[PDB]
Amino acid sequence: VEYRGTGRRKNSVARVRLVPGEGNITVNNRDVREYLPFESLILDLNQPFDVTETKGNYDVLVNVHGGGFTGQAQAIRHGIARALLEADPEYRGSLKRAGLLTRDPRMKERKKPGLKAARRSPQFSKR
Amino acid sequence: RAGQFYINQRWLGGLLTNYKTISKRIKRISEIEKMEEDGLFEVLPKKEVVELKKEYDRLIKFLGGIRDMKSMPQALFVVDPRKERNAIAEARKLNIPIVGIVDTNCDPDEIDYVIPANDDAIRAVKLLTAKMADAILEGQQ
Amino acid sequence: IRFEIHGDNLTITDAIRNYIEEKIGKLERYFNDVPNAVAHVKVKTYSNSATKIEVTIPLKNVTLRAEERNDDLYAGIDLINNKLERQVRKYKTRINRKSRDRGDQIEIIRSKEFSLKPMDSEEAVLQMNLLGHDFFVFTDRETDGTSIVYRRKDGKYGLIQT
Amino acid sequence: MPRKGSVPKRDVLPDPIHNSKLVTKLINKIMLDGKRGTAQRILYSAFDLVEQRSGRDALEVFEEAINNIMPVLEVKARRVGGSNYQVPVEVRPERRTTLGLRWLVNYARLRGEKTMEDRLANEILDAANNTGGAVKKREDTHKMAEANKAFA
Amino acid sequence: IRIRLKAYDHRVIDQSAEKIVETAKRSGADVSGPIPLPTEKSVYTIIRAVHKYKDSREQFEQRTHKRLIDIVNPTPKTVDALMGLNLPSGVDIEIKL
Amino acid sequence: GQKINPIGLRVGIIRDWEAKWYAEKDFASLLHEDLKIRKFIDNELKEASVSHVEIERAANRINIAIHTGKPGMVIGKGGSEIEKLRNKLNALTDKKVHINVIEIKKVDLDARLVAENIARQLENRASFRRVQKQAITRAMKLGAKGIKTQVSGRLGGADIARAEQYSEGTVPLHTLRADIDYAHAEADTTYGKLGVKVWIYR
RNA sequence: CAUGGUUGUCGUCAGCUCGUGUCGUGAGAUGUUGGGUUAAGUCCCGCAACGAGCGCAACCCUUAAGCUUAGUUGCCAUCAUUAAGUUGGGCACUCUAAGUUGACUGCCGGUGACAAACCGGAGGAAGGUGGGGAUGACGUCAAAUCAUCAUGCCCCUUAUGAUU
Repeated sequence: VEYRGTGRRKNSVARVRLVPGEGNITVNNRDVREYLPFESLILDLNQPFDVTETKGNYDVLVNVHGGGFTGQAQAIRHGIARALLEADPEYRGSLKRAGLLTRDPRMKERKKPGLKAARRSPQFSKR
Repeated sequence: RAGQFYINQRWLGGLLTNYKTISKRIKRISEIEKMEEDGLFEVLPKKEVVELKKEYDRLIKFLGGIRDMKSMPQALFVVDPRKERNAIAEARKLNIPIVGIVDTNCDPDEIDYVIPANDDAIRAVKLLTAKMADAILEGQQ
Repeated sequence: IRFEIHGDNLTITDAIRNYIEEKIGKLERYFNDVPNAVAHVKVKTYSNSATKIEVTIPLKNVTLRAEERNDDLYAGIDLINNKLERQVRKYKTRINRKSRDRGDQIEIIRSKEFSLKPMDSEEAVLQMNLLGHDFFVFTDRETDGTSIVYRRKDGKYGLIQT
Repeated sequence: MPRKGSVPKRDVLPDPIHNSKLVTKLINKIMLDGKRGTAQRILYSAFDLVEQRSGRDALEVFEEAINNIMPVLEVKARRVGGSNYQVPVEVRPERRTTLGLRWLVNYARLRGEKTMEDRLANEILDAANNTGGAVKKREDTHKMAEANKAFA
Repeated sequence: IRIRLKAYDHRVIDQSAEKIVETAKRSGADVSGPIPLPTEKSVYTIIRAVHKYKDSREQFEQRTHKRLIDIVNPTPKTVDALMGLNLPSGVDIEIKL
Repeated sequence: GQKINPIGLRVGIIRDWEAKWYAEKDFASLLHEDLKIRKFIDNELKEASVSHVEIERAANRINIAIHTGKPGMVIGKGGSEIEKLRNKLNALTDKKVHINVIEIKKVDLDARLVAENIARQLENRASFRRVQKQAITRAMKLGAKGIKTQVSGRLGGADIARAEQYSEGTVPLHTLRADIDYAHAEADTTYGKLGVKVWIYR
């Protein structure tokens, strides 16, 4: 059993799979606490399968790609959310109402020319 | 019943005098309903379908009784010269003869053919505007 | 209250550099009682017609522009300072209107008048519908009495004679 | 759009340790220059000294300390010109939450010790015991807005 | 064999990829079809003013659309499309053997 | 305002190229050979009703397509001047093979012609407002939809320059569907240069 | 400050005009105002105005989720001889990289009366011009460049041009 979902946020793609077992993540073939830096946002990263209560059910073992640590995280909780709707397909409203299953809503904004960087206009003296 | 041309909504403001731009749009109502009975309707955006139909009803709102009329009239029949004073002022510039229902709060000077009757009652209209509508039918044959 | 002076194709002297600050400078120093600003003086020669003088003094809210198209660069500033002194008084009396004496601190039934008129009951139904009103009161054409046609909670019509 | 109407305020994510929204909002205000981890570690080492110098767990102590910080009257200036132009106005509940967090951090940065290991926790136990520096400016607002009470 | 298909327009490099995939399958070929390589664009940022003004400029870019065609059944009928030069307008073909 | 030219929106969006070749290595030098023979074709033809040219290069057989509102004048007398052009065009570059020419109907609805033939109505110095109105009235008479044209500097012979535009018809400069074609000529009148823009549509 | 080109600027500011008709002895007026809506002279009502153009929205580009085609130098769950050759096979599946299907107040409920909107839902990944870019109306400033060019006039020609 391999329920393989994908997930994107902030220029960082994250594809997951779901092998049965218990809750244990193997991001880039290594431990999460030695890969994700400070362990705070991991309990916010466990929010999507919290509402389906499949804690001791699924090992995931993500292969992540690109971005940063808050771009790799917040993309595997969106990663397994596309995979949780092929594990519990009737539980789509439990993830739609609370968070995870929305999108990659927003990335960095374009630097316009004639300007310092990304909508921050430069200082002028004489008003 | 008379086979003549009616006006239900407000006077459009020039349909006897600036009707070289009103018949420009009576040409449109002879065209816009032809435009969607044939093709050239699936390729259009679904909201452009709306404004092409939002134009379509608003033509037959005001110009609905001038649907088949393509020339100037030769007589005009008004129910009230007070509320329809825009029409009577266009009548006297074109020397078109005029007949109308007048009462109190109506000037009979601009009406050539005067019908003194009540104006704020339905049977006072309907049992008086029907015979004048009937008046042309036995003038045909 | 500096003077970034610069002349388009005119060599600036030092007799101008004392005549500016006496008139453009000092007569606006006693205006703007908390001052920190920079002036700008252009002198643009035109060989076909004349010279011109542009004096711009920006401030916190409203700037101060004036122009003279004279050729005398000493008599023209006698008119620039005239236009400058007028514009400051416009600015100050705009903001000197702070002195304004400002001392800090049932069921209504709307009547709709109607004039009673004689008609058929069918006419009263017609006129009532043309307004969507649930009540229409009239004098009956044949009975002569005051009649109220109304729409019941039934949705049917009722007729009251008063 | 602050003149079309009001801006739609957005949701935050509560802390994992204390299970509190109020802790994460304290993380974001002590987050100088976008550094999330290097500021969150300091707060996670600025309530252990709270729980060392008092036996109670700090999630009780935090919401007890901020109640000596959060004022109930403040001053909004109305442009009346020659009047006092200082109207004593009560505080909306959203600004009631925020402005207590502001005073708690802004005077934690002006103590004798250098580490915010114990710059923060000293002012919390002062605010837990209704004393210190972030408490005493609440009383300064309650000696300013409560002195010009002629504009209720 | 890796027939390199790169060009400036995207409507032209796609219709010239349809030529070479058609004039090879008529012969004895086993064509792995056109897969699109990523476009190697390049942005040029000139300034708009004749004399003075920065802080108001026009950016320019030029995009090359890269594809490749490879065959692994070389017959003398397959190379009739290779020797047969077609669509020489705005596409170059770097024929490798 | 600062209206940019209407072709520049649409090059490749709703139009195509006046040069459709490719060269990865040595892109620079053989791009200069284009505007060598964009100056050179504009030298000896000298308003032979030429609207614009196209260049395509392939395997040292480099093509040149000219439109020539007066066709045959570049051809000559049965292929005379077209062969008399390749006697110099094949010397300024190496090959210049397969020089040809196509024809266009509606000789003065292409905007390059419309700007040019009324700019040459300014060296004789006669009634610039009618020189405007000659172009507008003839435009939708011949089959156009929207027309717009102006003259900028030393207008009428005076000192102060004044723009003077005349317009009717749908000219959607901001709509990206529109096949707007403009041109700019350099009509001298021996008291400066008059500039003239045009705008045609359909 | 004689000009053509060309760019800032008020300013992304929502305005600027025309046909025909009417009113006024006419300069002109209406249209463009009034009622309330919108980012908008954006729509909907009411009115001697009816329509049209230039702007505004959109079409263009990019970003956000999908499908179909084609899978290498790209990407390796399942096979291992992982130095990782990411190699053998091709795994082509996902990913990525490129050719196209789709978001508009389409769809409901309000009491809100029909007058469009607004307000609150659900429906998709996306929701109210989605985010951003490109595009800058009539015009203002004798605004800025005769040093990118181009040329009216004036001036220079053992030099105000040259060469080191």
